Amino acid sequence: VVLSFELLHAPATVCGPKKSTNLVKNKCVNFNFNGLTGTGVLTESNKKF
Amino acid sequence: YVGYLQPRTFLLKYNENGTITDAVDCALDPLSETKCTLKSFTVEKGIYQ
Ligand SMILES: *[C@@H]1O[C@H](CO)[C@@H](O)[C@H](O)[C@H]1NC(C)=O
Repeated sequence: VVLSFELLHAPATVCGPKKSTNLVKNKCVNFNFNGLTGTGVLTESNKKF
Repeated sequence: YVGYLQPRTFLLKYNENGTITDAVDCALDPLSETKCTLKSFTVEKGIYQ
């Protein structure tokens, strides 16, 4: 059985079993948003999505 | 109306709200090619390779 993975950036829709931790903002936290891993600080965004 | 797409490089302009308001087709004519090379919609007087 050959499992072919396609690793795109935005649309994941397939993630392994992991616990959804509560949101923490306004401090340096290593987030992981559908694989998007990076150290940063969370802030309210006012841009038109 | 029915048209056909082709592989073409484009220069897209994003506004403050992230909506495409203008675009340049690089292969349309030499002026658009110069705009693509300079990565700007405004080109000053001069000679550009
Ligand atoms: C962006 O959206 C805001 C929302 O009110 C608007 O005032 C502004 O004119 C928009 N800018 C555009 C569409 O370039």
